[PDB]
Amino acid sequence: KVFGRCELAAAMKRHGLDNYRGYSLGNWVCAAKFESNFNTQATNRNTDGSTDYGILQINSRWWCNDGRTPGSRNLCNIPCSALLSSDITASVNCAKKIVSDGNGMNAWVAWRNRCKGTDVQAWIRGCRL
Ligand code: NA
Ligand SMILES: [Os+3]
Repeated sequence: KVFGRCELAAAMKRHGLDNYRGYSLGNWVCAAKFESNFNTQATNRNTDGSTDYGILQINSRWWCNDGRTPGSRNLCNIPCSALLSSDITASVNCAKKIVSDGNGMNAWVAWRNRCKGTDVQAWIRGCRL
């Protein structure tokens, strides 16, 4: 599923990401834009042999099991395929554990490089939320 920008803002808000660990909704929408282009099916291989999965590009090194990432953890206790559903529930629940782990949203390289320090609330402007 390729979400609309405001469609994703509404789904992320419904799941309680707005101001989760102090991160306003625009931070999460900006992260999803630059991680996955709002595409729940997005998959991208990392240099270390792990892969990033779904709308928020959650990594198999720590968070999910994809059956091909040796010596990795599965701290969200899920198959990585669960992160590719049109339903973002599993991605959001796992993202709440990630952002609570001490790194905040620095866990997402695209957020650090393309959202952090910017007018992130632009990503929710025009939306009925
Ligand atoms: Na893993
Ligand atoms: Os708000």
